[PDB]
Amino acid sequence: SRRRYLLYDVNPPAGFNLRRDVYIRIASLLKTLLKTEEWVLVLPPWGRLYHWQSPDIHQVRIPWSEFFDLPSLNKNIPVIEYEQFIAESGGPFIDQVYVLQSYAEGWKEGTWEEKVDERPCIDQLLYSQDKHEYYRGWFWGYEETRGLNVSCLSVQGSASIVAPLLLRNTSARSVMLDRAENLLHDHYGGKEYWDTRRSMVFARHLREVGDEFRSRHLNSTDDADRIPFQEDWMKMKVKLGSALGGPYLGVHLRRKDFIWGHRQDVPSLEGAVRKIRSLMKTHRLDKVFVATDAVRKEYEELKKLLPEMVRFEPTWEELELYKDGGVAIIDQWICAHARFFIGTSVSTFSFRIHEEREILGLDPKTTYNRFCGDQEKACEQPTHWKITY
Ligand SMILES: C[C@@H]1O[C@H](OP(=O)(O)OP(=O)(O)OC[C@H]2O[C@@H](n3cnc4c(=O)[nH]c(N)nc43)[C@H](O)[C@@H]2O)[C@@H](O)[C@H](O)[C@@H]1O
Ligand SMILES: *[C@@H]1O[C@H](CO)[C@@H](O)[C@H](O)[C@H]1NC(C)=O
Ligand SMILES: [Cl-]
Repeated sequence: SRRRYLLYDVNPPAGFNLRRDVYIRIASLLKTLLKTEEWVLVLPPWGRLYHWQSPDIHQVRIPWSEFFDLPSLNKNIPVIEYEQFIAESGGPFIDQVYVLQSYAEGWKEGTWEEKVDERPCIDQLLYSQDKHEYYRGWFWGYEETRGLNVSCLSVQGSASIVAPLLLRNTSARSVMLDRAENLLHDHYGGKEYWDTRRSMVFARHLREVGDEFRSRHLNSTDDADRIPFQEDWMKMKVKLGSALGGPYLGVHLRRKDFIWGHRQDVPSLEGAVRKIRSLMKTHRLDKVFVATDAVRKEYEELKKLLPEMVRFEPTWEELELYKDGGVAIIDQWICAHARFFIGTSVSTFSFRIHEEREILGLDPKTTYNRFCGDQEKACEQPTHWKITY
């Protein structure tokens, strides 16, 4: 009716945890759009073109309902699930699809300017026309989706750089931004940002599972970890470093990249196990929870070196249920609540955890921490980004 719809997709290789960063980026834009007209973000169904990236078992068209808490998300910006977008608008039709791309001419130095232009497609377009002239595409796996018009947009700055073009230069009821990761954060550590990031609260069902785990195998519960909780994410502001954590060390070992001949910033199993023990003994920690994507061969090895290790291993049913990002989220949630945490270099999984601990109020010194390559000389820890309420 009175309102315009915003949709987006990201490059196919993008991970679950990155797609989450991009959502914040789009939020940033929408907010800016809402200052002028009536808009609503349409949540892109989870599940991915390269379906062999995820084990799952071929899981697709998953609604955000399964991962986050929608009412929570909505307190930040007006947001709706895709299946409902089809409900509201007549069919699964999109008026305009813009594919985002860099600038053909690239840039010399000095040439940095925020800007966006209609441009010829740098890369071969993936949308094909049907016998009816509609544009068929991947469309988050929704096979019947048809788009009305497709163009490319060269683009440079933050996400909101796009807003005017959408407001003035187009009439479309619904607009989709493909290759959205091309867009940058408006102002990253910003207060606008943190609003969005805090808005994404895990699906209740998921946290309950992690809380189950913490209570059972970790001797950890919210009260004993000195972390008061509040359902309304807005009503929860926390003096920094008040939250204690569970009597356990949280660790996230990101290993499936390693088939790379060499990477300076990831540790050997022995080398990492040494850090673990050093940490356990230092902070007087009893148990250690591990979130890891490791191969069975490597996990068996870890379990040898670290019998005291605890891991969350989902049953088939459990995974078919919570999907990949569901288990992913559980794994994160648990790490977030550990008294002290160490993650893997430049792993956007670990990044999300940093963000969670920073929301719970855990002292930063126990948050931003990373395993070092056995021989890597300059080993720079992750940057502390403080919440702004
Ligand atoms: C190298 C590139 O890195 C890019 O992200 P990259 O920084 O790895 O960082 P992540 O986004 O963590 O990539 C690992 C992905 O696999 C799953 N994953 C990784 N670690 C864990 C874990 O400990 N537990 C669970 N449940 N799941 C895990 C999760 O879905 C996560 O998004 C990727 O998007 C590209 O596909 C590519 O792989
Ligand atoms: C959009 O409209 C404005 C104002 O009418 C015009 O000046 C500008 O050239 C248009 N921009 C694009 C990218 O078409
Ligand atoms: Cl995904």
